[PDB]
Amino acid sequence: DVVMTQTPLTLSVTIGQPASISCKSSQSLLDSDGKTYLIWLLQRPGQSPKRLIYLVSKLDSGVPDRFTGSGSGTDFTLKISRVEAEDLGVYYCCQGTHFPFTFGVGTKLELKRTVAAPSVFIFPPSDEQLKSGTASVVCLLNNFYPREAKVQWKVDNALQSGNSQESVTEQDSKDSTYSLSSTLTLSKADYEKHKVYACEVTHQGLSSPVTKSFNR
Amino acid sequence: FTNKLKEKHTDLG
Amino acid sequence: EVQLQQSGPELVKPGASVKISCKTSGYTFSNSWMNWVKQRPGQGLEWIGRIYPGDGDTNYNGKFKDKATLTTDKSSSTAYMRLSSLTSVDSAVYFCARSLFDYWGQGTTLTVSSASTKGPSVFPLAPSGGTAALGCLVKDYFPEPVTVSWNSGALTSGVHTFPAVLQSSGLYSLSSVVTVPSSSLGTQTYICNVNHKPSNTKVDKRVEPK
Ligand SMILES: [Cl-]
Ligand SMILES: [Cl-]
Repeated sequence: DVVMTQTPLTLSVTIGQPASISCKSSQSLLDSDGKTYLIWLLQRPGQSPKRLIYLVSKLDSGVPDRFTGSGSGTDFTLKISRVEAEDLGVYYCCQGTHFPFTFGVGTKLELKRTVAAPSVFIFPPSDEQLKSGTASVVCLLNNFYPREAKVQWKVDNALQSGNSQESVTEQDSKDSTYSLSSTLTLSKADYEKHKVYACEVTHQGLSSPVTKSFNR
Repeated sequence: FTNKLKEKHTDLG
Repeated sequence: EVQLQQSGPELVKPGASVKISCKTSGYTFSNSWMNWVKQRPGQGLEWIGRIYPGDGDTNYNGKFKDKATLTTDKSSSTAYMRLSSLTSVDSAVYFCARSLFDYWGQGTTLTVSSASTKGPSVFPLAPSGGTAALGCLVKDYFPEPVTVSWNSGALTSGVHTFPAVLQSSGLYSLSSVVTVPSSSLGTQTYICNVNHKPSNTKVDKRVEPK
């Protein structure tokens, strides 16, 4: 099969700055009919791929002028003259000259931006969940950058350990931030056995850690 | 737009 | 406009077969190749094969020749792919894609497993100071995927739907949150719409302050 080798694998770039992705095929993509069946695709998270460039250099309808493609033979480049926030995702080259058609491994384009401290929100377990026999206490860190943060739980001033799990969103296509959810899991009995639940948040944008809490 | 002529790849015109 | 609309998610047992559909509109179905593509973390995007609906000509990737069969129904402008002798390595998202991959379907999630479907438990996340947040917890379901919207999709500003996370004990969970002006609390309608098609679980949960 024709191997499609993309570089780089990750592209970290600041808004308004140029960027480029290269693709190497193990066989020339020039077909006997004179065309070079090389395309570029973009896939955002949980969405289908979308074609951006075809036949090396032709732009699909609605694709911004900031995108150009070039190359010949085995070596091709996708160029973005200025990255906007909505360009984030995974870019793939793909060839349809040789059977089987093949794709590159993908290049993730992520965006750099200024530090943004998280807004923090705490949620107690719903009466519905408690009535159902278990308890989840949730802390939300919203619209922050960079992705790294620390979340610590306290229950009646007892610092917790080994009973929380965090999940992070993909980077936001408008403001390039992230959001994070932390779920503290206790049995219903352990939850009703205590009073004060608090989540303490440390982040590079906070001079001092931020605590949100509720009394059961 | 499509082309009834079958070609190696379609919808490139 | 060109539209490729795929059939819904599937849970199937090892050794079984499944047939996925791709219903097309907006162009003359007979005059465009239709490709099928597999996406698996790990394996990336893989081309399965293609069919020309005008005469049924097929090209297969040798890797999938003993696994996949491509057919079309011209009368309904629909393309089909049957996958047989299924194993866990066939768990993936499958896409139909037209011509030189110029238009794509929305994908079909296939899970190959001996497990039964389990619908999610949907719980509100309600507040107990300019901005407030609310959400829903979508807990302990199997298999993927679930879809979540707010107010049937009419509310999108401030919405964050977190990725599904596979838990150590075999089930998935996710959450969706919305940040809103604190004034909107207790006065505006917030309904989280959860659909888990494999278990035929649809939930519309109104989220209110406690
Ligand atoms: Cl998109
Ligand atoms: Cl369909």
